[PDB]
Amino acid sequence: GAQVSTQKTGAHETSIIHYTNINYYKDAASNSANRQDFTQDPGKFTEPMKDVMIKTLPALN
Amino acid sequence: GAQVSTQKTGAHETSIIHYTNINYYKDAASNSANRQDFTQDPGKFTEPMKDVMIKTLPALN
Amino acid sequence: GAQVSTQKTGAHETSIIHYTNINYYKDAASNSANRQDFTQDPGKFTEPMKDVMIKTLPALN
Amino acid sequence: GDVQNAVEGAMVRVADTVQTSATNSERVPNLTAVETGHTSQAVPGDTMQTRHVINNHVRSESTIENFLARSACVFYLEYKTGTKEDSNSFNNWVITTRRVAQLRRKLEMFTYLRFDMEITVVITSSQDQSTSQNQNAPVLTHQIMYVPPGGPIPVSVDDYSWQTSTNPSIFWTEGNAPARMSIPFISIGNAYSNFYDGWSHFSQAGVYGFTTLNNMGQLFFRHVNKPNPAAITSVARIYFKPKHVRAWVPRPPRLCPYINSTNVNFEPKPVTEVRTNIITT
Amino acid sequence: GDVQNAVEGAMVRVADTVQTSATNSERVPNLTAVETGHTSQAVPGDTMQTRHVINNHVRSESTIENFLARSACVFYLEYKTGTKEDSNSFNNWVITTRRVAQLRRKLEMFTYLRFDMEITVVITSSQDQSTSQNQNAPVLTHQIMYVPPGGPIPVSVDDYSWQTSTNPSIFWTEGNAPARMSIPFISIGNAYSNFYDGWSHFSQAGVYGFTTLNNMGQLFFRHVNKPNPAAITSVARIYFKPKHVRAWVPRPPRLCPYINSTNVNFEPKPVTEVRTNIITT
Amino acid sequence: GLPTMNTPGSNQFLTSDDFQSPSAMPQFDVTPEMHIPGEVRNLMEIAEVDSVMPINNDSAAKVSSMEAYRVELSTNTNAGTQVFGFQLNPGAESVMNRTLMGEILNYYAHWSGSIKITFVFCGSAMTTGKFLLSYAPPGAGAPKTRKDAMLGTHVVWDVGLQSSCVLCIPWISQTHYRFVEKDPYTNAGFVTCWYQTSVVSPASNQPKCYMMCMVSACNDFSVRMLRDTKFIEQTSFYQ
Amino acid sequence: GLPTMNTPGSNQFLTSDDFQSPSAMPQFDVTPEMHIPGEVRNLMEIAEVDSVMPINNDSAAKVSSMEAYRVELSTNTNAGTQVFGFQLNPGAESVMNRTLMGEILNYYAHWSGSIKITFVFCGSAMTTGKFLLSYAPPGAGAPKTRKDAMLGTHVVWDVGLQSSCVLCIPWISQTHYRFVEKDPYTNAGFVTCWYQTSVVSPASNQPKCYMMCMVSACNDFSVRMLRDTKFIEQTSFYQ
Amino acid sequence: GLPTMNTPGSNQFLTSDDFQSPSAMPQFDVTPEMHIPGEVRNLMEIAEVDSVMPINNDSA
Amino acid sequence: CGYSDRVRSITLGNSTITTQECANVVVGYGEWPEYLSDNEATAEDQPTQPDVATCRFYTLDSVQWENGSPGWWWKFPDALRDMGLFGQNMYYHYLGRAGYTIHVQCNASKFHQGCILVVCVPEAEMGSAQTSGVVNYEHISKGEIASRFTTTTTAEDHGVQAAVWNAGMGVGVGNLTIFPHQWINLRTNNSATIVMPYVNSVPMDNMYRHHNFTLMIIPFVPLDFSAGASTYVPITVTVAPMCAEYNGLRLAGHQ
Amino acid sequence: CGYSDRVRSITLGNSTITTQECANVVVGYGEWPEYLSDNEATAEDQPTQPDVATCRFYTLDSVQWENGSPGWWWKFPDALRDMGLFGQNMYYHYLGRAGYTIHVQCNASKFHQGCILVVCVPEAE
Ligand SMILES: CCCCCCCCCCCCCCCC(=O)O
Ligand SMILES: CCCCCCCCCCCCCCCC(=O)O
Repeated sequence: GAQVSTQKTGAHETSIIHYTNINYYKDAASNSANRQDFTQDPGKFTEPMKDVMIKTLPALN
Repeated sequence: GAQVSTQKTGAHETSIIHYTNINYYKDAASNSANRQDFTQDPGKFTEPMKDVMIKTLPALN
Repeated sequence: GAQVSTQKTGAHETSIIHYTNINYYKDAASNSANRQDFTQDPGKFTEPMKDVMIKTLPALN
Repeated sequence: GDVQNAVEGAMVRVADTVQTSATNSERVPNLTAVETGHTSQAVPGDTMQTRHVINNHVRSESTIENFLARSACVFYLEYKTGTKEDSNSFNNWVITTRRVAQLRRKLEMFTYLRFDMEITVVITSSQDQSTSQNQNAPVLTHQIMYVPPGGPIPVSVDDYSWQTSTNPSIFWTEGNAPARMSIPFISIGNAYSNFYDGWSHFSQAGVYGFTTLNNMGQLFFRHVNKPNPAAITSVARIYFKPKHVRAWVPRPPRLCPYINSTNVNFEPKPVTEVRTNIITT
Repeated sequence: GDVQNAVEGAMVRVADTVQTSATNSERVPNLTAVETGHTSQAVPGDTMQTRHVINNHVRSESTIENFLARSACVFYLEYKTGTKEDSNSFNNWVITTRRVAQLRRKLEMFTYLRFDMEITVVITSSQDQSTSQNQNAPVLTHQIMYVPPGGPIPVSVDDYSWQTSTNPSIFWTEGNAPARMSIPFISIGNAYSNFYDGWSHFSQAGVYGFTTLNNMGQLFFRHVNKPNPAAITSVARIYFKPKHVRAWVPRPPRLCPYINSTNVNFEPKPVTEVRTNIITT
Repeated sequence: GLPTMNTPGSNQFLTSDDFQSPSAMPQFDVTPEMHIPGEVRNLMEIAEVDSVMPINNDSAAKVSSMEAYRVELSTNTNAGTQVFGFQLNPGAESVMNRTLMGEILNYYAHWSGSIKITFVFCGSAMTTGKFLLSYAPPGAGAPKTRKDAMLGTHVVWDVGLQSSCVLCIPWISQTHYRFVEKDPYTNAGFVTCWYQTSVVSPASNQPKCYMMCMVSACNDFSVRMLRDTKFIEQTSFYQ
Repeated sequence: GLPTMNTPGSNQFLTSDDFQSPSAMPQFDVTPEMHIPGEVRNLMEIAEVDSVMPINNDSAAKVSSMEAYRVELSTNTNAGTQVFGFQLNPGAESVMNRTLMGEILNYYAHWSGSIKITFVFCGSAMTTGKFLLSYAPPGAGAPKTRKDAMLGTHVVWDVGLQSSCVLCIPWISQTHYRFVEKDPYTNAGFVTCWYQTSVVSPASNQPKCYMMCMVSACNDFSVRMLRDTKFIEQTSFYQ
Repeated sequence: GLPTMNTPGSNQFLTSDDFQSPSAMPQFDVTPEMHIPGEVRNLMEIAEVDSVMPINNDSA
Repeated sequence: CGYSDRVRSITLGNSTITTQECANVVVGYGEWPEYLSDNEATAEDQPTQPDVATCRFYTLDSVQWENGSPGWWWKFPDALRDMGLFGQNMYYHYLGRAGYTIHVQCNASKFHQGCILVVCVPEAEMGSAQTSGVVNYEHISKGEIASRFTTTTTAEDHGVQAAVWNAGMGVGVGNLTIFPHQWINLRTNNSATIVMPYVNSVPMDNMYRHHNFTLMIIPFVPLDFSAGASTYVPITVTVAPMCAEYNGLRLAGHQ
Repeated sequence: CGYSDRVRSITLGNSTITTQECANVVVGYGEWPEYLSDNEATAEDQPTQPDVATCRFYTLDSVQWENGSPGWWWKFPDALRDMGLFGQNMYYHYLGRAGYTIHVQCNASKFHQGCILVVCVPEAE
């Protein structure tokens, strides 16, 4: 039971190349590093507010 | 004829990752250790009684 | 997910032999050299003209 | 999703710049009050006329995984080929990550850290000078034995302990690719704690600091071969690579040099390097 | 299509010759005016009666890829097994491609060049003569460390720098197949520039030439082993292979010998070799 | 059986590699996950937070004290007087060198993005003033007068009830990435601050007051080519 | 043919590995299975069985005899007198060290679960008494009076026709696992026993009698991190 | 496990070979492509351009 | 509307603080404190939750801000150990869990200037003045009395290194802002409110041994005013526990 | 709403002026400046329009207001003749047309008094 996934490739002038991975061990610890996952969320640090602040309005009014 | 089975992985905050195994030898002895099987039954040791004992009732009555 | 493609072979007296390739790495950089691609276009160098020149007509007329 | 499933990924790209024009509005997008503890969300289009730009840049070497997952040297240990009468014929190392400066500084940027680890170990040997230093010797095997907390400890190079009936060991012959193991997560908490502010005793005493929580056993190293007619010194360099990392609560980077590996003691240093004047080209 | 997809190809063949007959026409296909800057498109059938020929020749060793993609030696560096007191116990090389004559000439045929690269390195060791040159020594591991621009630099064979917490390193034991890495594209521009006509300073001064753009870090080389009772000299030969190449703007080949590797300086040479007379059999 | 050959690159340990390897304890039971508030998963989340810059930096005395952070403003100063100046080049310029953004940057050799400097006036509540915040692109040296500065990209901050105005310095560069290390080829121009009018105060009030400057990375920013820092070293193992 | 490269970790024997390997006798005929009563298939099945604790343990004399197991009770003892006390910490506390549960534990570095101590009164059949069985959580030291003990988790066992009352010691811990080895960071509190009233006897009967204490692991229990024991050693091969 | 044998030609570096090999920086972000006028992709495109011959060549 | 965003009323228990100048309220890491779930429980015994009796605003001691003063810190939950029934529950229970509303109060007239950083640092492990020495309890906390920073590097034996600019823990003070913080800049607001949730690596812990976080108040711009315009301006720190629950009951004590 | 009519932000080119005390903005004679139409053209040659490069806030010199001082005047477009690329285009071209946003800035504390007339007089001979 192989898994297929897309390789990192840059942009091009105005695509998809796959690679194959199979796990050979019984413990999830033995698996390769998870280097693909670029999700983020600055929210928790950059705006830890209770009341929402609208950018265009004055901060204190 | 490959076999697919699930790897040991811990719990998560509120899954399944497979691995592949194929045997290459003609004798069952050559196979990998059977490390996954967590079945048990304390019964034979903890209560080797003839008459069933109900926990909530007095032992001798 | 294997890829199949045709090998370089010469002409014959009056065919197709395939080979198999699978990528094993997560970065497109790790892939084999792209040695098959024989496309070309002399146009840009050999005739960098604005007005089309017809071979059979005199160059200046 | 799962961070131990490495074939499952995600994709996102850096934000684009949308074209803007001149305004003479009644809205101020670049006035804010720092006091709030709120970081301004100004973008270039708010104070200039910008063109339309498309960015295809992607943050991809600033992921926590990619940042931490490279094999750092944590310690090297030395041991000669000897007899039972020697007390350098084997050696041991109490596992810690605070000995080296570089890796320590990286880890200490997060308060709580949860990861699996790949341990690789490069053992190099050298001939010691002697009268009989042109003696012939065959290849040397080395044994690395992990002793978990509260297990038997070797008192010599040769005693029962080395039998290893349930202790993980690696036997590695020279002239082969470096020995490598993967270790799962192993804390009794829910994450490794790089900082502990507290005491080991409920009477507010004993040991202050991180020391109290760390306890990870020790690595005992020896030569398997019987001694040759001259000593050979070996030095094992231990490499650690944190993979499948998850990190919580970011902290300021270290500024002052470290002094000890059992406490956070420091002596105060200047904030930043001096410059010539407050106006400088 | 994509030049990093190597299983996708294309096919084309050399043009055929179509049969022609005698003419007495009013069209001249072999008169043209060179002045235009237009190359004539005359084909043999325009000035001879030719037979019908089918060509199955294919241009296939004159593709840019096939031309450039062979591993060239770019530099070799030498270093002895020493102590901290020696200043030849380690060595380093500032990365450049201008040291060798052959590969340089090939690259310089294109103004702009974009490629990924396979770096292979062959390290060979030799015993230095000494009184104790029949001393026994076990196998030697070597460490190659890449230091990107503006990183820490080793001052001795043994210092913190060699810990390599985020610097790529290769540990290679002797008697194994040569060490090999692949490197992606790495410029801050959109192609490597083999020629830069311009200045480093806006006042039309400083450094003239290509030097200004090149900056690629350095390779530090050392032995990992502690010294034996006699020195061993090692020489590492670095091989580079450009794969996935794309090339823009062809230039005339070099004619004059190179003199320096930081500028294009030359002293004028004859255009071509002299021959006996203007009529020669 | 199956045959099979080695290729160059066999039996060599590469630091940045990524392969599977056997476990050392088969079927270990990992401790179940819990929550824990505040989770980073990308260093840029840190870089986007406001650190305070130590602009004042003229001598060792003030550099080993709180003085470093507060830029001194004074009343009755002629209009068009430079408050301060320094060339922009984070991670190699002393001013931003050891701030949060700076520290993150020094693990990389290439940066790109836009920077936003939030100027907060921490004077009296009865004092007023207007300042011209200028950013001149490179290729002509730093401005020497208010007029020179005026020609560049600038915001005129009128101090009032809203304490702070942010100068968003836009990315204008030939190349897609600059070096973090100082290099003559890539420069990022000069950020200067000038009195647009003057600081005016009422009767009984302090003449001198102070402003402070926050710095952070905008929402489009990125870094490439991971490398070791130069701000820490040792000569032996810690004990 | 097929090419193919080695990676770090080739040609190294790891003790805890798990790979296939060729047989030494092809097609050997294994002897057919039969039944055999009583099959363990998990060590916890053993840990759940009641062993008897040697609480009495004051001197070598009684420790090399049957005396060790019997805790002496006596008639006409004032109420609120401590019968015995020891801190809970199995596999490092002498009292439970060499019992069945203890022995199993010493092959592991981490335990978790709840323990149940079954107190059986083996006195006369005409004697009566009531005892307070207390378990104090850690963080305040062992109780010093019946009142101190009372505040903790406790069962009042009234002796009667049913010989034995079981004190189920519940798991209350910060962490999901404690160390088996003694460590200051994790402690498990103090189990103490006190006279709730007194032992009363009739006319012609012995004044002194004895109780005995069983210990076992409850139905939720687990162990992690397999390791060597310290209770056996040799200096040479046995012959 | 899987067995497996070497053949002649193992552990030898050949200059003109072509194999995959691990990257030295995982997940590096390559700079996006732009255009650039004038692209060769085959040396014959160069050979088809007119150079001028130095026929006169009788003496240094 | 008739609302203004400068007036705020926080009522918790039988205690209400009002403020007429403030700038919003920082909820630490976006998460509001709440009770432990049954998926993250480890303890088996039934928790007590005293609700209203132990949640309410405890006004701790107030220190005077002066021109030369360098800063102050307090350590939580340690500081609250003498505060009413919170103190008592903490004294009789092995395990405790709770979040906290930190509300720092200060005020001045229009003719004063000065700006204080108010920051809640989780897990602040601190150095020692003697770098071969080891700090002991009495120089880490004085209970509900503020521990002062110093602006002179030298200090007594078992002194904690507390030179302002390195925050007493070897990091540049200017970067402390990464943790939940506000600023009381005299001219705009006059109070800070940080709702700090429980952050630890383990679900509940012992309240004496572990110190969850340190409240640091550092004056970045010194207090200044012109002659004859008052000279005494105190800073009062008021804190309220939220969602406090305790497991493991036994006799009172430390050891 | 959250708006106040005392705060205003004018962004033009790469130059933004903010002000937190103002009273509206006077659009001269009700008409907003705009480009010449093809019904009012006289010149036949194609105009250049430098847009962003020549539209942006040029801060001219600032004089000090004192108790005795009587007043000041500046003449436009003459005043702008040394201001950047505006100056250059004006120097190399026979004909020019443009409107202007005049923004006068001044400030004081509450314990000052005084009142200035700011007026744009067309064709002041
Ligand atoms: C031969 C077998 C070897 C097994 C080695 C087991 C090593 C355990 C490693 C524990 C790493 C702990 C990392 C702690 C990080 C931190 O909090 O600073
Ligand atoms: C051990 C890790 C080694 C990593 C080596 C990184 C080498 C970077 C190589 C850059 C090649 C640049 C080619 C420039 C071509 C040119 O313009 O002349």
